[PDB]
Amino acid sequence: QVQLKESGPGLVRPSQSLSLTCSVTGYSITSGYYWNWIRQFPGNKLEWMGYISYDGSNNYNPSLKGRISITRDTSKNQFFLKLNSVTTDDTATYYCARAYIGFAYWGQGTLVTVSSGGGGSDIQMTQSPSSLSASVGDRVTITCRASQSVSSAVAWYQQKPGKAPKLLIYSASSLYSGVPSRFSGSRSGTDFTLTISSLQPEDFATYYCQQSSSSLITFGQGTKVEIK
Amino acid sequence: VQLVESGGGLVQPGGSLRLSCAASGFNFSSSSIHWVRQAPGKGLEWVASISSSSGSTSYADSVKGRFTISADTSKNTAYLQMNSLTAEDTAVYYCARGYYYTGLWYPYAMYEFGMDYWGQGTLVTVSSGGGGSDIQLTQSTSSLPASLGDRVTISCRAGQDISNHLNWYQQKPDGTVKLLIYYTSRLHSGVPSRFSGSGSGTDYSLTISNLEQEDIATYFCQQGNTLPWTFGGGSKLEIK
Amino acid sequence: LVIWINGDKGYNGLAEVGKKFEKDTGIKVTVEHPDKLEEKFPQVAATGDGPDIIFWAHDRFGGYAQSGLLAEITPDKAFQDKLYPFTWDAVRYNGKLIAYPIAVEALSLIYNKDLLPNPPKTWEEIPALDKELKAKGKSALMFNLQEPYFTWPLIAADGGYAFKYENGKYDIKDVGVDNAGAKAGLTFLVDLIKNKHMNADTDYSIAEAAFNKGETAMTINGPWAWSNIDTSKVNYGVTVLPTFKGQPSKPFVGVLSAGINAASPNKELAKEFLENYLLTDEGLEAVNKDKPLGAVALKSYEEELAKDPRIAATMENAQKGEIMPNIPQMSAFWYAVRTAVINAASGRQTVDEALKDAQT
Repeated sequence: QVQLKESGPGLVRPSQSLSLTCSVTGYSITSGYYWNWIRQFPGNKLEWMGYISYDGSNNYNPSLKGRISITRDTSKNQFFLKLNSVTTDDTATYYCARAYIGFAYWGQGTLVTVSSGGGGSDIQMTQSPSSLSASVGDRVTITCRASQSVSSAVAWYQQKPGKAPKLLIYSASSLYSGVPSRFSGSRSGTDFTLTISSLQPEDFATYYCQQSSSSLITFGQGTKVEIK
Repeated sequence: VQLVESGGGLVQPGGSLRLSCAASGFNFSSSSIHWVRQAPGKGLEWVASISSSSGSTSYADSVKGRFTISADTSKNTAYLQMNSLTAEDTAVYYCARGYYYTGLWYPYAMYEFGMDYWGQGTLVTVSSGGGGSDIQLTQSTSSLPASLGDRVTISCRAGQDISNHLNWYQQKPDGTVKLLIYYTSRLHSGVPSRFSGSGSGTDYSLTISNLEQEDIATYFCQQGNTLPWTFGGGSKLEIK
Repeated sequence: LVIWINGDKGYNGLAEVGKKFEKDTGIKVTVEHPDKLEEKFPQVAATGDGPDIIFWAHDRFGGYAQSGLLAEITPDKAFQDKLYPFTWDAVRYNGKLIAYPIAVEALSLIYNKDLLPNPPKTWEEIPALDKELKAKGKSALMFNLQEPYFTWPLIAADGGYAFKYENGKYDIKDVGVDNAGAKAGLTFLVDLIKNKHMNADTDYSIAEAAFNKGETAMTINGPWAWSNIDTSKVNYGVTVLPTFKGQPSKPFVGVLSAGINAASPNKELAKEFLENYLLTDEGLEAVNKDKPLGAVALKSYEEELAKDPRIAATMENAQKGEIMPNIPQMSAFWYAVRTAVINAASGRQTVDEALKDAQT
């Protein structure tokens, strides 16, 4: 009976193409059924990516249309995944599977990692907390940790819904002209803190850190400060 | 000082689009122009930049090879050419001026960097497409440790009616995946009778009549009612 | 010949000199301006690759020289006389010449001619000038106080220095940060803050915005800033920095220099290109017409460019300034002096305590 087996490189660089092969034995991919690719992200979530059917027709997940191709070689009884312009988000265990009602037969899965070289240019900002309940008059503290040293090339921005972000702080601790003095910033090694000394009703917003040490500028994930 | 984006609109997956950013009120020739985007309900993502004085360009890894940023100093305008667009590229695209000066001493770093001026943004929508949208599946009790003879029940709730097209999978620690139940209650070949499934409409359930050691695993539900097929988040079984 | 020069320089002008060289000698010259050039160079040169000639600010070449990536150059004493003598000190490492000086850059006094048609010759005049201008809703002087590169011209005026330079080398243990001259200069600067003539928080963007909007009569800045002033339509001039205790301000000097890859097999060709094609009136003009070089090390062509008084000011402040040392210990100098000025100007430490801690 049917067996499926994935093969291909286990490491791909960001912006390159990820290519995987599923070798099917015991049943011809031209006889019937749908021949699928499915991936499992590091946090265990599963995503159906697409299929090629027994007649060569395709159907792809809308989240991937435009950069995914599933093809086949009927003479080798193999079908293929090609995922273009990958990012670290495509780090996952890739499975092939035969389906009709459900995915009744699965390959064993193969881990593909997407990761830059990438050295001093490769800097993340980890912002916390993601969300903060606060009251008028509270002291609010938002932190951001750089994945490696960024010197003091850190800026903080405020964004309200439907509007462009506004600059608050630059060079970690310099208040941008016209910004109220209740806003301040500070640095401790790789830790950056934005402080609102006494929160005001116009301060409910999302705040973002940003590093410009690498020419690959990056933002933190943002902190939403939320009213009752 | 102001920045005006244009060029946004609705585009087919895999299509192309060219954005412009018309600037005024500052010396364009000595500035840097940055494109920053924001996908619906998500955070700011820096995408590309160009230095007018040096001509140097930089790109986020997420757009490298697909986007090209350029600038015509005489028109005081910057451009972002975007290719091979997918749903991951849907977003409001902002252009911003990066203010800074460059150190005159090694290592010639940037100082006082800030995106002090921003445009209003231009919306780029990649259509879907013509596919369906995700039906959400929510599992529980995810990760509830029981004892080695207990009856155990895992539940799945779909965000809309899926007409009993609900399947259950078992994933072992080694990553191996097996189909257990399909079409709500039908046992796949080889699966022990101590597994059963129930439900209809939006609410479904998987029950193990008596837990054995080989049942230690993560269990997933999956709807086959509409494309794209979607999974639940998984429920891990542990032993007490 | 493969040549590397930064993208903000007149690299198409440089390629025209390369075309004349090819026309007279048959040798092709290819000019490239890769990103992060100054970082790529030591990586490919250690292989034995990279360009034959690299153009960069002189202070970077000390690292390349320590790694043995730059050839010792052999200009005649007749050729050396064609350039301002002080520029040859910028391209020396362990006493050896390792690059040709091209251009010269230094801070100057920039002033608003509508507010201040006759700018002060001495730092000591500025307090009374500020009182006058404050009464008109203006200020006398605003410049970047956060980075020691900008405050050093005043601190060094009366005797401070970073590292003692003698013969062709730096005594990395003869540091002039806490002598009486540097104490005098920082004291005068801190007093300017205590007397509210300047603000300890003033940085580059704050001073630039105030000068270019006409709110302050003077700033201190380099040639890289002029074109934003041109845009702002402030009627400005550029002049020699004020003296302190009768001594000229001593801004750090950067010298755009041309070094020859130690692994080049074309060293005699690179020498001919630089000495007889680039470092001529016609060569420097071709580069300058593409993107201005500022003040140049070649006496004959600088005399022509200095018909622009802004460029004459740049060269005059540079001749009076301190060549930026090309040694790795400058990095400790920047961090230490930066803290010293912040602490002295905020009041956390006395001038004496702050400079003494930095010297250590």
